Amino acid sequence: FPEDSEPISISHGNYTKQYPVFVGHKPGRTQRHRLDIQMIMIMNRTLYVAARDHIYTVDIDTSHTEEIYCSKKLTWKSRQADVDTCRMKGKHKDECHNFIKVLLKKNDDTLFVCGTNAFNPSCRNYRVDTLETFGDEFSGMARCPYDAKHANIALFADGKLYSATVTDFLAIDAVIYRSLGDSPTLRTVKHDSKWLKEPYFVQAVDYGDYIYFFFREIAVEYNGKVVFPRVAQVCKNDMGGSQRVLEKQWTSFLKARLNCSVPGDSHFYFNILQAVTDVIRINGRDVVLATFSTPYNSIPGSAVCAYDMLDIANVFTGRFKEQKSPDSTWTPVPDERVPKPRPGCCAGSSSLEKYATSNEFPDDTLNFIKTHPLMDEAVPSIINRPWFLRTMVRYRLTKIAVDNAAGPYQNHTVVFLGSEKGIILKFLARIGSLNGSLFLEEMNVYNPEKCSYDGVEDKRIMGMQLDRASGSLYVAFSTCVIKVPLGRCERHGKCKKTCIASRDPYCGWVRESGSCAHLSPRLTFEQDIERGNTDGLGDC
Amino acid sequence: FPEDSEPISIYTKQYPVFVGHKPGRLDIQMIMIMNRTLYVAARDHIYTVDIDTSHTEEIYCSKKLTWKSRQADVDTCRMKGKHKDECHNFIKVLLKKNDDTLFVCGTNAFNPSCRNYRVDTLETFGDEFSGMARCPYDAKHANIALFADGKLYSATVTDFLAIDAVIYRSLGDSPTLRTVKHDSKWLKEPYFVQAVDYGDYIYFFFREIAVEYNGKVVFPRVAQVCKNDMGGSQRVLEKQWTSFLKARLNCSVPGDSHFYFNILQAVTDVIRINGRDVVLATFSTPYNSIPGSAVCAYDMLDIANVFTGRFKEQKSPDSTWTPVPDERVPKPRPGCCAGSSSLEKYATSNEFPDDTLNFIKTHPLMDEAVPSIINRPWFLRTMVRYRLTKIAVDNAAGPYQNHTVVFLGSEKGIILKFLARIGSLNGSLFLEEMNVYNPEKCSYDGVEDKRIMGMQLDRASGSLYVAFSTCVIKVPLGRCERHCKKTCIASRDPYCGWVRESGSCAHEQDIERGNTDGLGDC
Ligand SMILES: *[C@@H]1O[C@H](CO)[C@@H](O[C@@H]2O[C@H](CO)[C@@H](O[C@@H]3O[C@H](CO[C@H]4O[C@H](CO)[C@@H](O)[C@H](O)[C@@H]4O)[C@@H](O)[C@H](O[C@H]4O[C@H](CO)[C@@H](O)[C@H](O)[C@@H]4O)[C@@H]3O)[C@H](O)[C@H]2NC(C)=O)[C@H](O)[C@H]1NC(C)=O
Ligand SMILES: *[C@@H]1O[C@H](CO)[C@@H](O[C@@H]2O[C@H](CO)[C@@H](O)[C@H](O)[C@H]2NC(C)=O)[C@H](O)[C@H]1NC(C)=O
Ligand SMILES: *[C@@H]1O[C@H](CO)[C@@H](O[C@@H]2O[C@H](CO)[C@@H](O)[C@H](O)[C@H]2NC(C)=O)[C@H](O)[C@H]1NC(C)=O
Ligand SMILES: *[C@@H]1O[C@H](CO)[C@@H](O[C@@H]2O[C@H](CO)[C@@H](O)[C@H](O)[C@H]2NC(C)=O)[C@H](O)[C@H]1NC(C)=O
Ligand SMILES: *[C@@H]1O[C@H](CO)[C@@H](O[C@@H]2O[C@H](CO)[C@@H](O)[C@H](O)[C@H]2NC(C)=O)[C@H](O)[C@H]1NC(C)=O
Ligand SMILES: *[C@@H]1O[C@H](CO)[C@@H](O)[C@H](O)[C@H]1NC(C)=O
Ligand SMILES: *[C@@H]1O[C@H](CO)[C@@H](O)[C@H](O)[C@H]1NC(C)=O
Repeated sequence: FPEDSEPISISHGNYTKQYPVFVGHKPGRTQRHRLDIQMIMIMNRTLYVAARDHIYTVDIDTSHTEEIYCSKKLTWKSRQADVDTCRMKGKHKDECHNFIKVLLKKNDDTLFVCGTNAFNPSCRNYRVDTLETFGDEFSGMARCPYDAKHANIALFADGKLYSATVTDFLAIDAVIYRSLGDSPTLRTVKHDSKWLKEPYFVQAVDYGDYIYFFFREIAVEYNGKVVFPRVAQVCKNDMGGSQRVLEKQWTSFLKARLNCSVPGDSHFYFNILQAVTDVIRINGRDVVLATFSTPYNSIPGSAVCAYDMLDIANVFTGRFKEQKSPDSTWTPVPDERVPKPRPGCCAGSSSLEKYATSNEFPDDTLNFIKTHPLMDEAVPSIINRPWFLRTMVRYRLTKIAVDNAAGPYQNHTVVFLGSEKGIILKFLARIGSLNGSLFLEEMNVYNPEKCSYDGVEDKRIMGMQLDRASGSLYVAFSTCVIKVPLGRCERHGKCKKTCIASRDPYCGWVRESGSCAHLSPRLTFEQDIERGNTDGLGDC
Repeated sequence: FPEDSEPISIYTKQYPVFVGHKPGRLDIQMIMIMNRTLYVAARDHIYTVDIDTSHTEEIYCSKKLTWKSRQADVDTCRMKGKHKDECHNFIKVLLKKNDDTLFVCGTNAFNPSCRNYRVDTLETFGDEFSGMARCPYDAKHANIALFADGKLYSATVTDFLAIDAVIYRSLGDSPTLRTVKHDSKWLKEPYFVQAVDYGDYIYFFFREIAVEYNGKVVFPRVAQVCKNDMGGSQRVLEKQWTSFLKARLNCSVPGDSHFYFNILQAVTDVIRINGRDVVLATFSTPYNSIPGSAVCAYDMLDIANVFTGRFKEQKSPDSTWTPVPDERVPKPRPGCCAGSSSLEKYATSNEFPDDTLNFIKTHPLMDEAVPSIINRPWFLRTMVRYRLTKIAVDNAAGPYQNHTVVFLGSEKGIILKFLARIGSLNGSLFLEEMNVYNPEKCSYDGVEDKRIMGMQLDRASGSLYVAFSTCVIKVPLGRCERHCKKTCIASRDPYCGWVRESGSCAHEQDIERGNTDGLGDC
C-alpha cells in the first residue's frame, strides 16, 4: 500500500490567523452568537452565506478589511407558532429555528430559498436585489430537510427542481424527488430497499440528457451491513409511468456502485463518499472529483478519485443485476431477458422515437426497471487508482474546490481539499500521457480567535468556494467564513530557490523586484511547475 | 476508532552482536534456546552460542554444524530454473527429540531432507530421512514442525511447485496422516504460522482464503487434531485425519460494526498467566489496505470450546453459510477423539462409522469464531508503516517474579515492550519502544534488511535475543541505567528499580503506579 507523500510546504495557524474572517457583522460598530452556517455559494460577484434564520451576503470585490462585513442581510425567522409546535413534538430549543438548507439561483432576478423552518420545511422566492420574498410560500416537504444536521440535494434544471432528502418528520422516507417546472412530480418508490437503502445524499449534477445523483447507501450486494458509494441517472424528460406501472414514479432511475480502489492482490475500496464536485472540463474531458473515506469504525483513511462523465453514462448501458433466488449472490441479467425498449433509456431516444413520453412505455419495460434499478458494473475511476491518498492522519478529507485555469497560461489544474479538522490540502493534477497528483501545500486555516466563541469549537469545513477574480478561496465553518489567498507567494520573500521549488502555478519569481510574487496580468515571471529545478540556486 | 498509545519511554549500537565468528551472509532462518544453548539456524549451517559465557561486545559461536547440499542437488536445482542464491540448504526445522538427538531438516536446494544429529558433537547420526511434507523446498516459505509423543507434526507444501499445502504427521511408530489433497474445504492457500501441544490435541494456527466470505478475503484460523488419530476406515479417509476441524479467530475492535484484524503474523506457545493457559497473537490488516496491527489474546478453554459448537454448511450451492442443526450431526460426534467421553466403544478412529467420517470430510469448518479474552485487542498500533510480528513473553518478570512483560518485534527492526495489566488480562501498558537494528554490524553490501526473524527471551541472562537475517542481537531485558529517582520509579518497568545505595536505577519500585509522590525533578 502507497506511502503518504509529503507536501512541499506547510502553513500553520501562526501565518493563517491573519486571513480576513466573516462572522456576520454589518460595518456599523462585542455581542457574539454562533451563526450556524449551513452552506456558501457565489453568484455573480456576491458571496451568499446560508445560516440559521438568515442569508448574509458579502460583496466580494469591495471587501478589503480584516473583518469581512455583511453587505446585505436576508432575515427569515420561523413563526412563533411553528417554534412552539416544534418544541411540543419534543425537539430542542437550538434546533427549532429556520435553518436555510436550499439556496438556488432560479434566474437573474430570483432566488429560490428553503429552510427547515423548525421541523416544518418551507420554500420561498426571493428577489435578488432586495432580498425580500414575493408570492405565495411553497410547501417544503420532499424539497428540504426538517433537521439542519441532515445532508440534502437541490438543483434546478430546465425549470424543474430536483431534490433529495426525507419527506417525513421521523426521517424514515428518504426520497429522490422532482417538482415544479410545469411537469409532473416524480418520486422514488416509497419503502423500496432496492431503490434506496438508507441513503445519505451528497451531490447532483446536470449533464446531457440526465441528472446524476451521488450518494451512499447500505449495499444490497452484501446482504453483513456494508455502505457503498453510488451514482444514479434519471432522464430529464421523464414523465412518470403508465396508469398500470410506476404511475407518479421515476421510469428512468438506475444506479451503480462507484469504484474508488487501490489495485492489489485483492482490491481495497474507499466506500464512504464525502463530496463530489460539479462537472469540470479538465484536459478535454468532462469529469467530477469525489472524496471517499473508510468507515468511521475502521482505521481512518481518505482518497480522491476522478470520474469521466463518459464512463458514468456508459455503466448504464451494461447489464443489470439480479438475485436469481433469495439469499444468493448477485449476478448479471443476460441481455436476452431485458425488455424492449431498454429500461432507463429516454423517450425520443434512438429507437424510442415512437414514445411521446414515458407514460407510453410498455408494462414489461416498466416492471423490469422497477425490480432492477441496480446495474451489475461499477464505474471505473480515471487511472484506476486514487489521484490522492491520506492514510496516516486522524482527519477525513471532505470538501473539494477545483481551479482548472491556474497560472500565466491558464493551463494548470489546482485542487483544494477541505477536512473535518480545518486543514486544507492543495495539490496539482498531473496531466496527459491525467496521471495522478503532486502535493503542493497543507495549511491550517481555522482561526480559534475569530471562530471559537459562544461555546463552539467546530473545525468542520462546511463549504469552499474558489473565486478567481478575488484571488481567493472562501472556506466556511459553522461560526465563520475565512478568506484564504490562493497562493502564499511572498511567504518565500526574496529566496528564489523556495519560490521556484514550490511548483505553485499561482507564484513566480520576479527579478525586477527581486521577490516571489503572484501572477500580475507587466514584468518577467519565472516558474518551473513541470520540474522543480533549483540547481545553481540557494539557499535558505 | 481508537487512537494509539505513546510509550512511557522511547544508544542501541552498544549491544552485543553475533555475526557467526569464532574467537580470534548467514541467512538466519530461526533462533531457539534449548537448555542453556542458543541455536542459530541458517544457510548450510547451525551455530550454537554459549549463553552463559558470552560477555564481549561480539558474541562468538561455540560449535558450528555444517550441512551443504551435495553438488548434484545444487546442479539439479539450477536446471529446474531456481537461482544460485536459493539452491542451498537452508535449515528450516530444528527439534530436540526424546532419545537426545537433534532432528534437523533443510531445504537442500529444493529437495527437502531431514537428519538426526548428536547434541554433544553435532555430527550426523544414522541415515538421511525423506523431507517431503516435513520441510519446505523454498527458504522464503513459512512452515511448522513440532514433536509430541514422538510423532512429528508438520505443515508445509509437499511439492516443488508449492501447490499441495498440507498438515501432516509421521514417525512415532504411528500411521502417517494428511489433510485431503486438493480439498479447498480443508485448506485454501494456507499460510502456516504456529502449532501448540495442549491436552488431547495439537492446535494449528494459520491463515487462508475464507470460504465463508466469498472477493478473496483472508481469515485467521485455529485448527485441532487429535493426538491419537489413526486415520479413517477402509472406505472413508483411509489415510487422512479424522479429527481435523478449524474455526475463524476473532480479533476485532468492539462496537455496533466490528473491525477485524485478519492477517495472522505470529502466535506464542501456550503460557500460564494468572491461572489461565493462553496464547498471544499478532495480526495486521491486508498489505494493500490502510496499515494497522493488533495483538489479541486467547484462552485455551475458549479454543477448545468452539470445536464443541455447531458446524458450518452451505445448505445449497453459492448460498450463505449457516450452522448445521445438532439433530444432523452423527454419533460419534465428528472430531471427538476415540476413547473419549462417549467413545469408549471405539479403540481407534479406524473403527469410526462411515457416517461421521463422511460428515467430517465435508464439514471441517465450525460456524463460530473464537473470541479474544476481553473481546477486544490487547494492544493496537495504527499510525505507522511497520507491522507487529514476532512475540516474546516473560510471565515471571521482576523481583517478585509476579509480572508479565510482552515484547513485540516488527518487520522494521523496532521492538515494543509492554506490561500486561491484570484485571480484578485487563489490557496493556505501553512501557517502551526501542530500535535495535545495528546497521554497522548487521548491514551487508549496502543493504539493510531490518526484518526480525525471531526473538528468544532468556530470564537467566537478562537478555532478549533478536535475530535478523544477518545477525543476532543480545538485548538487555531492562535498560535500567538509561533513566534520577523519579524517572526510574515512573517507568513502571519490572526489570528496573531504585537503589539509593548507589543513588541509581539498577537491575525500591512501584510498578502498579507511577507514584512519584514527593520526588523529582529532572
Ligand atoms: C482496566 O484498566 C483501567 C485502568 O488502566 C481501569 O479503568 C479505571 O478504573 C479506575 C478504578 O475505578 C477508575 O479510577 C477513577 O478515576 C476517577 C478520575 O477520572 C478518571 O477517569 C476518567 C474517564 O472516566 C479519565 O478521564 C481520568 O483521566 C481518570 O482516569 C476518580 O474520580 C476516581 O476516584 C474517586 O473514587 C475513589 C474510590 O473509588 C476515591 O478513593 C477517590 O477519592 C475519588 O473520589 C477513581 O479513582 C477510572 O475511572 C477507570 N477508567 C479509566 C480510563 O481510568 C479499569 O477499571 C480496569 N478494569 C479492571 C480493573 O478490571
Ligand atoms: C475497480 O476498478 C479496478 C481498476 O480497474 C478493477 O480492477 C481490475 O480488475 C480485474 C480483475 O478483477 C483485472 O483483470 C484488471 O487488470 C484490474 N485493473 C485494471 C488496471 O483495470 C476492479 O475490478 C474494479 N472493481 C469492481 C468491483 O468493478
Ligand atoms: C501551459 O501553457 C504553456 C503555454 O506557453 C506551455 O508552455 C510552453 O509549452 C511549449 C510546448 O507546447 C514549450 O515548447 C514552451 O517552451 C513552453 N513555454 C514556456 C512557458 O516556457 C506549457 O507546456 C503548458 N503546460 C501544461 C499544458 O501543463
Ligand atoms: C534440558 O535437557 C533435558 C534433557 O536433556 C530436558 O529434559 C526434561 O527433563 C525433565 C525431567 O526428566 C522432564 O520432566 C521434562 O519433560 C524434560 N523436558 C521437558 C520440560 O519437557 C529439559 O527439558 C531441558 N531443559 C532444561 C532447561 O533443563
Ligand atoms: C467477535 O467478537 C465480538 C466481541 O465478542 C463479537 O461482538 C458481539 O457481537 C454481537 C452480535 O453482533 C453483539 O450483539 C455483541 O454486543 C458483541 N459484543 C459482545 C461480546 O457482546 C462479534 O460478534 C464476534 N464476531 C464474530 C464473527 O463472531
Ligand atoms: C453582476 O454584477 C456585476 C458587477 O459586479 C454587474 O455589472 C452586473 O450587472 C450583475 N449582473 C447581474 C445582476 O446578473
Ligand atoms: C508482586 O509481589 C509483591 C510482593 O511480593 C506485591 O506487593 C505485589 O502486589 C505483587 N504484584 C502483583 C501480584 O501483580
